[PDB]
Amino acid sequence: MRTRSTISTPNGITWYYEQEGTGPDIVLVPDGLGECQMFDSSVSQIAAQGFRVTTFDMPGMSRSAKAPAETYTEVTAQKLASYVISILDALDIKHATVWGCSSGASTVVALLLGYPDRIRNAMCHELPTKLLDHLSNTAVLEDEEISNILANVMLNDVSGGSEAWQALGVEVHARLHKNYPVWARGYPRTIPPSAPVQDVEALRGKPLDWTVGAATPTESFFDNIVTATKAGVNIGLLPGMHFPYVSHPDVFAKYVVETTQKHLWNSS
Amino acid sequence: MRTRSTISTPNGITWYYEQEGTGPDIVLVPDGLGECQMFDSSVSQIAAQGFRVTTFDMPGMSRSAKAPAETYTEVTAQKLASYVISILDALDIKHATVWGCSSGASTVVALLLGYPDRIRNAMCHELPTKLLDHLSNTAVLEDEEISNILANVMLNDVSGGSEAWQALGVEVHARLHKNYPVWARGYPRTIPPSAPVQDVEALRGKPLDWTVGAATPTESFFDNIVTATKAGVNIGLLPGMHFPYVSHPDVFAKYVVETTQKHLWNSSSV
Repeated sequence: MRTRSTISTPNGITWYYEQEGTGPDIVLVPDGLGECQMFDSSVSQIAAQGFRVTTFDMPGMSRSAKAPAETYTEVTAQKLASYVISILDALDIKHATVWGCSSGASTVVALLLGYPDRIRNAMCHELPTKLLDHLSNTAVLEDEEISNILANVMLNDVSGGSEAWQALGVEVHARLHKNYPVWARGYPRTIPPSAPVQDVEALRGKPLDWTVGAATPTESFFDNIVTATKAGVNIGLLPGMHFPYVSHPDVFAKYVVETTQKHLWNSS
Repeated sequence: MRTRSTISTPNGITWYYEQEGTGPDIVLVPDGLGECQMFDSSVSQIAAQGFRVTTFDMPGMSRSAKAPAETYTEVTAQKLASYVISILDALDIKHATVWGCSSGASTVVALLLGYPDRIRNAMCHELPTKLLDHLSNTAVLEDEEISNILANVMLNDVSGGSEAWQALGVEVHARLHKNYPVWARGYPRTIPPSAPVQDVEALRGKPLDWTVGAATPTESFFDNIVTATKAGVNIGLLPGMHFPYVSHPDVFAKYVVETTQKHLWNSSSV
């Protein structure tokens, strides 16, 4: 029932993607780690409510690794947005709703502002705007030391539930193990400055629904709550921390459906 | 060089209070637990920058226990504000800056809106606006079960650093042990509805500086960040969670001084 296949784009990226259902399009953009297997559970639930749910591994990560070095080094929100537009052009998704978290959250807002004709609405979760120095300093280390440090960080520190995180399996953690060094060198230094939330007036009136993890420390995404409230954007909380889709997949899947149905109603 | 003494007010409360330094007045209002010994470290540091730092145990708690039942049962922000005004009238503090956290945060905002002539500026930290059911259900239990449950809650859940919290000592935790049942019955059910942050336009333009704990979960005081940003009030972070003055006393003491110095500068009259 679910499609699992590859597709190549003019920019040089051979994407691994998954697709299920028919109806209005919902695109699940992953985090910096770039693993679409985290969405697996919720993809079938969301697609069963009359939607075509698309998702894919991000360039250079896991199954979408066959790409140029440009696509996973010195990565920005605007670069990732252009790469997402390319796969949507390849699969012929002309109008879509977009979910995004971490670097994916920066990407979906860049998609909405940059390509308003193509985005119905966007759902950003925990968009990073600050340069964390302890994440930048890992880039210079050896590959196995980065993977051991960052795998422990995701487990204990930001998963929002270790048990759920573990339950992804050995094959997923094996793919994440290879991604941590690629992410560390490309993402954390260059992503937070490229956040498109500097201009507050650009965000006002846009079909945007912002969320933050309920169990996350307040300092981590305090700026999202301030920026969203100034722009008049809907800001809310989701259970867990950084990966609602992994920790609370049913509550995540319900939020994606209810938000998309609300914006489909407003189109008149 | 620090005064430690007691004083009585017309409303029936015999206050335990502490005072140090000379200069513009800064009043450190405690939390619902009502213990001013938590401020001990920072009081000397804040007073040394040219300020008269005042603080006191709240009615019915710790050393200010001698009071009527009205003052520690069905407690609201507006009641606590009137009790704070009474001790400031007793000590002859006509103009002051006020710090407040928890129920104290609700009190200082009630002080600012209710008595604008008396308050230079207010500093609220983690003002509760929601009714937490797990805190309300402790009120009905026996006194020893409340104290054992709530002392564990403060240590692990909201202290923001166990080592610092524990280091307050046996005498302070002995006074907190007696306060937990008095707090449980009086505060958590009646305090959050009495928050004066319901009217957003009342807060606009006021000399108010709001803070939230950095390590605190986002859901706990998400409403504070939303309400403050709508009102155009300065909203920021302090390290730790609920008790910055206990966990990070140097960073707390610096924030109280820098904020008070900023509002003293703004008093520039033609």
